Amino acid sequence: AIEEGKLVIWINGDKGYNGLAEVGKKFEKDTGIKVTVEHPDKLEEKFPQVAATGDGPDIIFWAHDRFGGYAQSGLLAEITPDKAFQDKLYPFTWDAVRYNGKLIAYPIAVEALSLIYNKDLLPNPPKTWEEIPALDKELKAKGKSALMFNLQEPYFTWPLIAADGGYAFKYENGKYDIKDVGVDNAGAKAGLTFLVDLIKNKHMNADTDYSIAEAAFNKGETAMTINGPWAWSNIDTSKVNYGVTVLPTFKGQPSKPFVGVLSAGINAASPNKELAKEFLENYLLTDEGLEAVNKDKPLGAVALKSYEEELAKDPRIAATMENAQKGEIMPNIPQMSAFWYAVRTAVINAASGRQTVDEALKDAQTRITK
Ligand SMILES: O=C[C@H](O)[C@@H](O)[C@H](O[C@H]1O[C@H](CO)[C@@H](O[C@H]2O[C@H](CO)[C@@H](O)[C@H](O)[C@H]2O)[C@H](O)[C@H]1O)[C@H](O)CO
Repeated sequence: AIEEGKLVIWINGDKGYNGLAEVGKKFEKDTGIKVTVEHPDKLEEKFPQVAATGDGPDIIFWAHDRFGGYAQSGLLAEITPDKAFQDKLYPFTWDAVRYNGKLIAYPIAVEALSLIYNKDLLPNPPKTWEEIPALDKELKAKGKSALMFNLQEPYFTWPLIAADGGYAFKYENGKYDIKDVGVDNAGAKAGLTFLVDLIKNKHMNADTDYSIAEAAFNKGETAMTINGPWAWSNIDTSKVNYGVTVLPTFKGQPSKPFVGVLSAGINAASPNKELAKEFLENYLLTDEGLEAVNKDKPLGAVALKSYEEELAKDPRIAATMENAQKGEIMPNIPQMSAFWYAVRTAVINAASGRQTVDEALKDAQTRITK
């Protein structure tokens, strides 16, 4: 319940939290504030729980998509970036953390899923989704696999679902229409259908999750996987000669990944607000600060223009920018949690066989717009 001296930070496990701790030091030994960093479980679901009682971390990291609900629940502080600072970050990243005009977080990095392939097995990576089933038929005969990604989190299948048409919330004259949802239109159904078909034709397993797929690929068992910049660290460690490129098209439409902006929001019940502003504005959001977290686990494209300039040389980041470009930037409205819940079940249910695509996506549309 508060700290009055020190900064407690919270950031997901697949993020470079040990590097964040690095930055905490250069900030402590420079000012004298002891910065503790944590990677609790389901922090996105727990931060609001604790922050309600007036506890939790001083700073919480998470993709902007959850920040509108937090802001609504009154758990976040309005940040004070002057006209000068904001100039350092891309204007569209500031739009990501803007809840009703107000700014409720500092954009850290822009994330987008990309197609990671095994250069030795697949020197010529598939360009259409449609050519994957025949590709797996050939590979299955070599003991190998064509593709494997986490089906347990909708974020991973959304690119295919959005490709020929699906969408979360329609953007109208200035706002997102919470009643106009596209989880059950013709394109949403086609996309998921194609995925259900892959499974039914045994070119994929409906149980695959993050662990399983990171293993299949890093061990050299599957020719491809779909993951984020944060996944490159464990791959470099395996040494697998991989490539990061544009996701496959579907029905000729590029895959459309939901774009996330890693962000640092200040707890509303924190007494160290000025510290958080200082830590984030002058230490983290520097070239050195971000570079300290990127060395641990890649952030992907960063909000900081000065550091992104040094990062866009990397083809993995070039590929990240191209997929983000072809995808839509996520909404931050409180409804995004209802959306993700509903769509998670639909995809999970549809994949196992518990519901038909039609039944799944229909139930989601109903739950979401209820
Ligand atoms: O801010 C960073 C995230 O917390 C990140 O460290 C985690 O990993 C990534 O993968 C997530 C999905 O596994 C993305 O979550 C997004 O989608 C899910 C539904 O699939 C939704 O619940 C989240 O609100 C939404 O952000 C992350 O954006 C991405 O960074 C994340 O903690 C893992 O759940």
